[PDB]
Amino acid sequence: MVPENRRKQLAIFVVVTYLLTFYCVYSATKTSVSFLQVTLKLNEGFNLMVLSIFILLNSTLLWQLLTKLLFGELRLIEHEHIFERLPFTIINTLFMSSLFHERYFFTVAFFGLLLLYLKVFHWILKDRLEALLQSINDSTTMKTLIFSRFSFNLVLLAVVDYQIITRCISSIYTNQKSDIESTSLYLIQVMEFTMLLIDLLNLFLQTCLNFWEFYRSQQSEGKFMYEKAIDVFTRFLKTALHLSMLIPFRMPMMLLKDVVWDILALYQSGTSLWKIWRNN
Amino acid sequence: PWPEARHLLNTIAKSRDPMKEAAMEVGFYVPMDYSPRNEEKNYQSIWQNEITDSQRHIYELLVQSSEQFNNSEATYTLSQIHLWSQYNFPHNMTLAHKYLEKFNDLTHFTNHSAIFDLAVMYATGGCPQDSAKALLYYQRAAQLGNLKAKQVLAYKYYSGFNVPRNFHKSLVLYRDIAEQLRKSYSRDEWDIVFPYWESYNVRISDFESGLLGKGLNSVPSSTVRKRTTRDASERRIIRIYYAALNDYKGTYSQSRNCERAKNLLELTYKEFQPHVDNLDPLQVFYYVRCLQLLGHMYFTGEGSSKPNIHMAEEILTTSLEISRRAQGPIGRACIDLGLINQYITNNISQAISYYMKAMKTQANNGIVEFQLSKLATSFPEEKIGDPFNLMETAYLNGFIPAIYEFAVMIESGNSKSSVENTAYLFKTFVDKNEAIMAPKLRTAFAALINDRSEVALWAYSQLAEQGYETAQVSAAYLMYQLPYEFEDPPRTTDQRKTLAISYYTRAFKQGNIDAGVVAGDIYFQMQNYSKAMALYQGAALKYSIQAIWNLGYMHEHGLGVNRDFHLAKRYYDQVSEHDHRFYLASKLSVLKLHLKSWLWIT
Repeated sequence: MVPENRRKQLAIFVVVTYLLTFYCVYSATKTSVSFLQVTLKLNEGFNLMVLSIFILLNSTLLWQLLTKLLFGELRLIEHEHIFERLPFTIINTLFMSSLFHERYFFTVAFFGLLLLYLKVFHWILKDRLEALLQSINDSTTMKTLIFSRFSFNLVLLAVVDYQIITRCISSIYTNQKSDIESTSLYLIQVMEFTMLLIDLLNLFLQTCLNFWEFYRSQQSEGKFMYEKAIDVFTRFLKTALHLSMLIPFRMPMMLLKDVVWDILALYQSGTSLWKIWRNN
Repeated sequence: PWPEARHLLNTIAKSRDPMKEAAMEVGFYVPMDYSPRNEEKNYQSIWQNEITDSQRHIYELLVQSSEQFNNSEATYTLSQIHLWSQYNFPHNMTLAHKYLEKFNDLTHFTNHSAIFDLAVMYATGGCPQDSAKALLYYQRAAQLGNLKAKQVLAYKYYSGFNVPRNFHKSLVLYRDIAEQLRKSYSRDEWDIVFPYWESYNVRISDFESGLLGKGLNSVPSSTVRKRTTRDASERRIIRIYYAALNDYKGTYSQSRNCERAKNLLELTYKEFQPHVDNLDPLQVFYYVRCLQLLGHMYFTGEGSSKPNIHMAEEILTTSLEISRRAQGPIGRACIDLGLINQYITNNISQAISYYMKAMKTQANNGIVEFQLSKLATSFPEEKIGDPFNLMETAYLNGFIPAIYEFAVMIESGNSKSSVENTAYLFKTFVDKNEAIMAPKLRTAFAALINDRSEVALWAYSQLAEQGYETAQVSAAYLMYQLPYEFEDPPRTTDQRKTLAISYYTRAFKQGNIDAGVVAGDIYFQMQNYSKAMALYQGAALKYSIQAIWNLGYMHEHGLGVNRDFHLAKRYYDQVSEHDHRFYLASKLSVLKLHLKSWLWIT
């Protein structure tokens, strides 16, 4: 998590950034006439980078507080997991960013940071569900309101990504311009957020599976079979969407990476299918 | 005592112009506000500490002579001293008025220079302003035969300022002045080569940031010439050519010095001619350019006693020979050769060939088409273009005598011979000769770069009335500037601002845009809110960014129009649509708009 020296380093960082931004703003103000000119002066390189640093700091702090509100506190296992998983995804997102140049500099970063936060949320959600399953308490039946809390988390993230993808499809449809690269950018956003939605769907069907299991076990084949069936189903949906979207664009790298790891996941799915045949 | 006065004054060298003395071997400070008490105390300190005793004696003798006897020639001289701040004496605008009034009382409206100056001082209200007396004085000084007075009256009749609009009177006056100016030139200066007078027609406050902010103003900067510019073997010819150029067409801080250029060119030519064949890759360009410049300097005769026609012809044909291989430029060389063999020698067909080779070049301004049209008029069997078309292209390009010749031609025959176009042509000529009607720009700049600021404001106020837009906006800038943000506004008197507003407004109506925005800001500070939006809209119709954004800001507040947030968002989306770099500010302003709207909570 946060070592003591890291915490004091972060406090120093915050105060340095605040002081720098205040000084830059006051400087660009006192040497200008009207709002337009001080705007054109803030957009200058050094002040631009300083303001972007400020924006990043405030966004990370906002997301930290949003997490503290939503998921309370994280268990150490979750933190180990996320600390381990971050770098590969960060590199992949930077690679998505490097696809478009100065033209799409800022909006891509907007959507990328949004995707990063949503992926972190999805992962901590999956880990919290797995904790709930281990920590099941059979003193009471799994009341409608406990599943209601968990499904409140689920539907929160669900309506978030759904609003995003629907608004992006609407933006694509209304923008039949010569700016085709914007359509491709929006298609990347669709791929990412729809992947997140399919992951949420997978989790939803698995938790309904466990709910019906608890239902029948309290009221009145191996579950492994159905869990792996849903696994194959969702991975197949992933592969289908990835093909149907990235083949039109003919992407040099995202296409190859995605489909290679997808065919490796299909290798795993065939092995699980043989497990099913043994369990048939 | 006046003979002794003149004999003493003979030794002081009235005014030093650093633009000229700096040619043997930066910028200036402008003030922000003004206060008469501080100025008179500065005047007292200057008289108490600086002046030398001989100057004390001289000034006392001048006062005694111009007071005791009606000398009528010490009054004028002392008025000029106190007005143009010459002979190291300081500036007074009230005592110069007193003495010019006494002189005018003496010489019973026979001297028109003093009448012109008095009309200016009565129209600008420096000393209240009264337009009728100034107009009477303008008429009177026009009768006596002054050019600038006729010009200011013609302009005042042409723009509609202070009198109703009228085009025929302006046409008549402009024709009169154009005729006099045409007759003030010789035959050689008109036909062969036009004299080269350094123009100071720039507007001040373009050496600084600019007007209404840098990177924000619409009209492009007008500073045509300021120190043009662009390892041991190569760079030597570059440096030598650029020194030659920067000492041929003098700059603003340092005027021209031609003898140095002549010496340098002849030296480098005599030194480089033996082994030119080794400079193929790039240096032949700059060498032949220097060669052509020196040939032109010989043909005209500047920096020397008299022209050397035959040597110039040999030098130019050698330049053209060297240019044939390595495909160098041929502009100035062909132009000058054509000018020579058409008048100096009597072989015309060669001049025709030269010109026809020179028409499509970049270096010509108007000379080619001018000579072609004149010859076609003299020899109709040449089959060379159309006279009207040639003179038209010439006028369009920017050559001075072609303007007048085209005006005469279009007045001689319909060809859309309305009054507006003809008035515009004649005004363009009268304004653009600039060598007789606007000599005071040099004096103004000189007095301005030696810390005497008020006299520069006076010269620029005098040149404003004639219609020299740049002088208008310059006097305006010296009277009121735009204050930096979160800072107290200037403390100038009311008359200063009410005159700066008129100068800004006339500068705007003349064609400039930024003056509209700045006058709108003057009114906004003056708390009018009524006549501001007028100028703001008048400039917004010409696509000014700050104008539009400020009109939005004006709308969305309670001032003027009442809180119409919709039109505010409309104008902000407009300013975001037209130009790009104002994206962030437009978006942030719409965001403030939304925040105001929601804070709906109440």
